[PDB]
Amino acid sequence: TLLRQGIRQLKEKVSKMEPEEMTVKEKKSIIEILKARIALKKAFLKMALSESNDTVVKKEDVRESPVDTFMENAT
Amino acid sequence: RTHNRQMTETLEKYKSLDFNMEKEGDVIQQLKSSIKKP
Amino acid sequence: QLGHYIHIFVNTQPISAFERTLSSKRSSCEYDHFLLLVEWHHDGIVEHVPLDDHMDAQHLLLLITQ
Repeated sequence: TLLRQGIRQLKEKVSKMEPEEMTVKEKKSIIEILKARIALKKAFLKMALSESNDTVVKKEDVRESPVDTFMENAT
Repeated sequence: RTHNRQMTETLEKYKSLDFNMEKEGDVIQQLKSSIKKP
Repeated sequence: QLGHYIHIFVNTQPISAFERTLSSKRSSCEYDHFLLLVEWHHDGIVEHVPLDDHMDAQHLLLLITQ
């Protein structure tokens, strides 16, 4: 959510080789502070990631195969 | 009288060809009707 | 050698990876549960080496000495 594109919006905000960047980054870090708590909202972990999710989708891919078998026998 | 036609049709329904297995013929065909599918 | 020892135990380790991805079928939720611990001490490794019958009291000791 906000953690995603918030990085995208903070990312372009860097400007000038001069150390004025902090004046921008102070606006960033506060959001990041919120992110530190926004991340708390997302303190969950069901599935790991890939490839386990891919294994799930493939698991249905075999599990959807019978549907074109016995159901065909129904017809 | 109730059991009759009901048993017949239910054989003809999802079972359709209940003889389709043909005993041993229903062995590898169970893959041919399924594992062969792609 | 200035000792060294193995322990072996049954254990229970549920995992989510099957808990929801499976079931709803001929697929058990909880078993639950059973395993075969094989500790490999005085190494700090405590590695859980695979077991697969046939297995004997010897072969463990052999792999371990290896």
